[PDB]
Amino acid sequence: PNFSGNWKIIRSENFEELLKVLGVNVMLRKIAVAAASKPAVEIKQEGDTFYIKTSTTVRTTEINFKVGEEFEEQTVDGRPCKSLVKWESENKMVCEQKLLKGEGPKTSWTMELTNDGELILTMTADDVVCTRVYVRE
Repeated sequence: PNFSGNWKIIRSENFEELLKVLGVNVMLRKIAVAAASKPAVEIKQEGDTFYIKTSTTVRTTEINFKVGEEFEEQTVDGRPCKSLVKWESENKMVCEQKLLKGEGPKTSWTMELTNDGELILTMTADDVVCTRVYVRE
């Protein structure tokens, strides 16, 4: 199971709602969801080592990690957090994250490939799930 390649989103569910669970700048959502409606994921995998760039218009973030080694990043609302990636199976990984300094809803993100060659990326902030589906472009 190799996740590397250029991915294009073809499906998306419960995203603006997930945002409310965090209480994001309501008004910007239209403008932001308009850019975030087309987030292009670029992945480079080399064993347990991953390079993931998530770009949209006006925004570009990159993360680098190795399965099992903690690293810091940011929650969907911009809060810094320490994260740890574990393998569920050979094609599904799960990231558990915890806020560095502060308090808020418990978050995480899973990532998996299907036999069909689709990248399913879900994000669950507490009990609210947000699913995005990608396809190798």
